Amino acid sequence: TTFVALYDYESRTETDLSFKKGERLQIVNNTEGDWWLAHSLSTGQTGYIPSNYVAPSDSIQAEEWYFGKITRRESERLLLNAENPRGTFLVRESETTKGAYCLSVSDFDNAKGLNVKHYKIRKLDSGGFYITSRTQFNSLQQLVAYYSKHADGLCHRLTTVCPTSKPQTQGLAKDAWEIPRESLRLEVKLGQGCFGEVWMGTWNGTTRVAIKTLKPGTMSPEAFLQEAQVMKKLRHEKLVQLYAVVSEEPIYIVGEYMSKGSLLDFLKGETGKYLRLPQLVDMAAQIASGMAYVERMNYVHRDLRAANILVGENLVCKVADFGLARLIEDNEYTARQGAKFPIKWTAPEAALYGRFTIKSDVWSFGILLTELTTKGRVPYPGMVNREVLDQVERGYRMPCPPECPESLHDLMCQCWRKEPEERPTFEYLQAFLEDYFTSTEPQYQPGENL
Ligand SMILES: O=P(O)(O)OP(=O)(O)OC[C@H]1O[C@@H](n2cnc3c(NCc4ccccc4)ncnc32)[C@H](O)[C@@H]1O
Repeated sequence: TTFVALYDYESRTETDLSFKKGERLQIVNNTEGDWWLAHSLSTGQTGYIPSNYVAPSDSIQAEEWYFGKITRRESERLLLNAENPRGTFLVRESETTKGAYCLSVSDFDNAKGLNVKHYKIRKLDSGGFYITSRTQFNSLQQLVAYYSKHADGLCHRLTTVCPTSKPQTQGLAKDAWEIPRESLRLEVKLGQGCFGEVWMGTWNGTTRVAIKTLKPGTMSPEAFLQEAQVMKKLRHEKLVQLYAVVSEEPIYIVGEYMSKGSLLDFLKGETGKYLRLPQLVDMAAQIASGMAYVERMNYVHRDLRAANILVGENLVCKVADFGLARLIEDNEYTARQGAKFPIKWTAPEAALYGRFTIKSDVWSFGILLTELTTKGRVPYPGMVNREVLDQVERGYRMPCPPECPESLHDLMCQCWRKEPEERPTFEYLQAFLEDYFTSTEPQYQPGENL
């Protein structure tokens, strides 16, 4: 019945409970969602703890080299990290077959370079596990530990577990949502948006958080609080998580600190100098993927653009500032006008009829796509805002960009089809981008290579 600490965890409040990886915890009250009241067996202290920080004793989730339900694409992301010596591996669930697992390993080919081989693990009726018929085990752990000593036909011996970062605790603490202003100390100014400022800071003198400040009058607090309610329900691997908020003006928005900055910025300068088509595409698919969930959630971003796409380690992309624009009270902006409204990204029907839907966002993504293929080049190069709606209204569209493959320009076009619902879905854009270069995310090794 005991739980085991997958990671360490510092005490943030007067009411939570610190611990070390490996530390056993009695889950003495599971009657919550993201924070469990627990009691430490070693120390014996009692307090709240972040659920995604533990797993059951003897469970598979207890295993540090088990990644759960991650996509092959994602793990490959992780594994391919340069610092990872050959043989860095992980064990996740196969998506192709329900129940089966997959052992992914980094390898190096003198003639192919670094890469990751995948080996499906089949579990027999018996209950056995095995990659190859001539060697099965009773637990993934016996399998793993085995290949940890002997390669045995695998592309290489499983040297090192795949290193990952402490994950995000949903929220700063239990019930924590509308936190006192004084609990945030703004440290570093990170950017100056049109309606506010964004700072790297600390909540309760322990946590690394990102805070957004909004100039007063910007938006109705009550409305904000209401919208925040909705936002707060959107959890996605490719969406910048929301943590807590300061409702009274100057309203504050406290979320995940993304080191690598805005994808726009990053796209230009040296950061995006050795950026190749294959990497750009990936960023796009990550974005699609995020937008895909907004779509399934039946939500609307209303301000999608490179500038609202943040970067993370391993070239990870997360969508930000979703919603907020719909709360902007600035007159001109409400009328989709003025020097502060991102018109060049706005779908016509949205500029003209304020009809903001997912389909308008698909338009936006289209533009964003060109940003990707042109190192953050402001779109509609030869047009000042004022004449853009006009032009696009009449059917004008940015031609295929320099060095952008036509297929991507055609994607773009599909995103700009005058008819909102002729424009493709994110679920689609996600699939399309996810397999450009003859790689449908399939192909696992056979068995004994030797
Ligand atoms: O809308 P624009 O003007 O592009 O500018 P902002 O609304 O400030 O957002 C993007 C700019 O601010 C910085 N920035 C924004 N967010 C972050 C961030 N974490 C996400 C987050 C922060 C605050 C509240 C919830 C989530 N980590 C690091 N830098 C960030 C960027 O460098 C960019 O210049």
